Amino acid sequence: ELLKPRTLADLIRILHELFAGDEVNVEEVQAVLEAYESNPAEWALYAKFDQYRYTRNLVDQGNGKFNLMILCWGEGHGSSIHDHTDSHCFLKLLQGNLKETLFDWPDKKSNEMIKKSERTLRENQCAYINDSIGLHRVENVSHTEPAVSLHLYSPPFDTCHAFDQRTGHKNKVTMTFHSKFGIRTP
Ligand SMILES: [Fe+2]
Repeated sequence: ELLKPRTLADLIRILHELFAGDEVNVEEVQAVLEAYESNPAEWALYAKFDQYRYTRNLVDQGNGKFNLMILCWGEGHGSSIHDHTDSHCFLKLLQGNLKETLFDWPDKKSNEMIKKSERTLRENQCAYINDSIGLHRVENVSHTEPAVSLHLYSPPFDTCHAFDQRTGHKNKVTMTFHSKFGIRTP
């Protein structure tokens, strides 16, 4: 029984119930994420920006079944083209807008990675990706508005690949947390 999360804390409680088992019902998780109405006071603690690039701020470690984190995107900040390491990845906008660009897995031949589609993720919308859907890049293309997103990855992963758009070549990146539980972790 999926009820509307009343608050971020309530959402987290619900997520622990939805991830109690071994499998993930993606549509239900996505629906619950979407139904949480972003309330900036509830996540201000986690929304720690860096001037030069987006930051990843751990909110909840789940049952070890998932990482829940908040990403803070300054104007013009964006990600690499990346995969998600055999995990589910949900992305819900808490503030602002992000452009998500989808790419196919490259062939072995060095070739330009051509976008296969793009879309604009708007406040409160929840997107979903996994390796079977493809790779993506996420960008805050705004010149005037920071964006903040809530990401849930299951299982948790701390490495992924970045892909060079000119060639499809990939390199392994270790992801770091800017903060954990509201505490800056330099
Ligand atoms: Fe991603």
